[PDB]
Amino acid sequence: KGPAEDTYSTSWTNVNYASDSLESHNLDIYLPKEQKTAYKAIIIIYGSAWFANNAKAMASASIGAPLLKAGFAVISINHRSSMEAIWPAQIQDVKAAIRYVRSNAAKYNIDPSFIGITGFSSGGHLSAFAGVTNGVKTLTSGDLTVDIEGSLGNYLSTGSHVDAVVDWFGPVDMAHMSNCVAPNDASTPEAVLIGKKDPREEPDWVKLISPINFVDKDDPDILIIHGDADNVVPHCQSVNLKNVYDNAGAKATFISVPGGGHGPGCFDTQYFKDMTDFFTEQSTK
Ligand SMILES: *S(=O)(=O)c1ccc(CCN)cc1
Repeated sequence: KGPAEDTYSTSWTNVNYASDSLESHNLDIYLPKEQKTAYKAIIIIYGSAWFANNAKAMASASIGAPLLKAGFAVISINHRSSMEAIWPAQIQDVKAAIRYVRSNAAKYNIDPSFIGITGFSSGGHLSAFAGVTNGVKTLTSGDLTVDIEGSLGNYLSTGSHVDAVVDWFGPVDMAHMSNCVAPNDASTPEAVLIGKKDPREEPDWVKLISPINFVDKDDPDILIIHGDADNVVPHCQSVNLKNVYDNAGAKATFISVPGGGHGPGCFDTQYFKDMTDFFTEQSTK
């Protein structure tokens, strides 16, 4: 459970970041084995089609070790299930976790001058969504307004911005999920996220769950990694995100994994190195 014991010198597990009693608002913190005065931080988020509220250990086991070996503190967070709270609960959870880490950095030997964020599938969606809403309190489409920043926890005065994003095959363009050209029907995970409505009938909801719509020239840099044989979230999603970053004047690096699946082929030394090199380069810029 979690990252290999020899990858970290210090661990805090099941730290609640929302000042409540919900496991969906817990996180785990790991500091690298290589001891140092303070550590730049990476927040990681599991994928689960937004359904899981307790899988932070899976994320740590999946991509925690390379980050620790690269010298970063790793914070793996839970978020609430789409089945217990609809959008924007999940991004409000992420924002609250970010505020908790930034505010409490000193207590955990964390250097708050760099906080990156990364996740796979729905965790990549949440990571990208944080990276397109630095400094953004609310978003509106038509008559619908969602509170992105939220009011969860006891660190509301702390900033919730992230400095860099790594998006592992995240669903980010739900207007173009079905056959890469249309919204999915009410049977699908994004339908649950928006309250079990039919995405094909809810253009405002679909816009407000899709971070591709809010990319701006001033966004933090992003690294996008997607397998060209992903049979769960289509490659077109990351192609589209890169095109939007390119056309918005923002900075995106897109790495396509040949033969890569929804994880398989992607979680290997080469692309872990791409992620840790990216975060390391960003940590200095
Ligand atoms: S990812 O594994 O978290 C993921 C998988 C499947 C979906 C459904 C999109 N129609 C979303 C995210």
